[PDB]
Amino acid sequence: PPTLPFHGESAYRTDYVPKPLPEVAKPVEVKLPPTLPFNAQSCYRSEY
Amino acid sequence: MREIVHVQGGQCGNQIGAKFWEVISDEHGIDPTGTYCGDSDLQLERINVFYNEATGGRFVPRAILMDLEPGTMDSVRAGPFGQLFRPDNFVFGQTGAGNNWAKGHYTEGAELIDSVLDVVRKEAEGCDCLQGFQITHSLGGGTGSGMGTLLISKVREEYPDRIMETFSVFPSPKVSDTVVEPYNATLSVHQLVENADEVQVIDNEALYDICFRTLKLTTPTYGDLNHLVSAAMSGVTCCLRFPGQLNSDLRKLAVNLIPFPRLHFFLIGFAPLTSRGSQQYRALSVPELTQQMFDAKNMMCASDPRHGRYLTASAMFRGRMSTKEVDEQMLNVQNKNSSYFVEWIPNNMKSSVCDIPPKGLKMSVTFVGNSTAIQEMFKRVSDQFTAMFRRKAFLHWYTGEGMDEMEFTEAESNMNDLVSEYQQYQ
Ligand SMILES: Nc1nc2c(ncn2[C@@H]2O[C@H](COP(=O)(O)OP(=O)(O)O)[C@@H](O)[C@H]2O)c(=O)[nH]1
Repeated sequence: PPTLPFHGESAYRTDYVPKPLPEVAKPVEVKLPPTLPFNAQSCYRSEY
Repeated sequence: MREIVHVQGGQCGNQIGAKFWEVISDEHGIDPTGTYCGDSDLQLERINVFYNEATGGRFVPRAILMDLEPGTMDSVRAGPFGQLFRPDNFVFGQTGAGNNWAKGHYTEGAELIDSVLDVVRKEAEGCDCLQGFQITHSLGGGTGSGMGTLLISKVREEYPDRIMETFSVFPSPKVSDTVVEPYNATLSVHQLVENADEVQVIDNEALYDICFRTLKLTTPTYGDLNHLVSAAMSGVTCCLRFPGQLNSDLRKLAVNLIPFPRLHFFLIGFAPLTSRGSQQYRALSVPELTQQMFDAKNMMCASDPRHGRYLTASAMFRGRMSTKEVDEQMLNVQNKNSSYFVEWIPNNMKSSVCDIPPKGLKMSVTFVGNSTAIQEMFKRVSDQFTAMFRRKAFLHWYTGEGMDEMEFTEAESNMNDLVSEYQQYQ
């Protein structure tokens, strides 16, 4: 009688293979708006 | 860790366990010279459940060979997978019980039981401590029901909380070999009902009907019949040796199947079982594994389960398979065979999946189930007992060896009320 080869493997070692890690390098870049003027004067300095 | 001490007694026990250790060695990659082949990690991480290191790399079984005549012990050693056993685990008799429960239990089974309590305690205390004992023997012959029955007795008070698996073959209704059939049955069922945690029922014609109507094998040998039982009794303990998604041991099988501690008699099935010419024509998935599962021809118990009621059933599934295919198939066979299952236990059915299948098969499943349809064996052995007890037939062989007949009526009492308790649950 022959010895049949053992084929046997569990759910852990079939499903939980070491997975490829996600490729994450993405920051949230924000652009600062340029500054707005102080063209502002007071009545004393514009009339007197 | 967990360790199962296999005990086998009598000619039929030794022959049926030669096929048992044949399939366990094959499943675990064990050369009959003890060494290992098969280069798989899943083979050997749970090998102490049935084997032991023997400082030579080889694995000797934890098997206690027992017979009271040296006939078949020479044949089991001379056969294939026969040199795997330790010679000291054999115990040799010289007279042999001549199909006599009396002298096999009282007058000459007493001197050999001291030399075999040396070896069952040697295997028990050699490890850290064990899980259970499985005993394979006959209840129709003399050396099985006389000698192994008493071994079952004193291993209770030395290890009370340990599980006791036991596979027993029974006297047959139609053919009657070993002409004193019911005396060796009734006297040992008394012992077995109060000194066994769980017992599994095998019949010779039930094996012959499997070999004829399902396997279509014209010439059945005793090794062929032993292969069927041995394949069944490896499936009941798959999860002890292999992992799975849902694991279960002998204690899981016990606590779910016995609700009342005195009735522990089970029916055994095994699937798949194809013809050699019908293997390639038949599909292999859980809906047809479970529909061959509940068939009267499929059992190795010669009682029609439609005549009774399924008190509790369980299935040791094996192989990679969908968990909810198993779930849907148990629930379907309950609510469709509604009259076949008892009402007062909701969802009578238990399941366990052992991820690694047996060799050459993608999937398999093994039945262990308490049924009240075993009652028609208990009264069939009973009225065959009292038909020839009333006439004082063959009593002089028993009462002369040390027996008195006060345990003959009170075995009839302690078996007719097994019939009584199994009656009202259908
Ligand atoms: N299952 C099984 N039954 C057997 C085998 N050999 C014999 N028998 C049955 O056992 C009965 C005789 O049993 P016996 O040899 O007296 O059992 P003993 O007490 O162990 O000696 C016969 O009716 C056979 O049908 C076998 O290899 N397997």
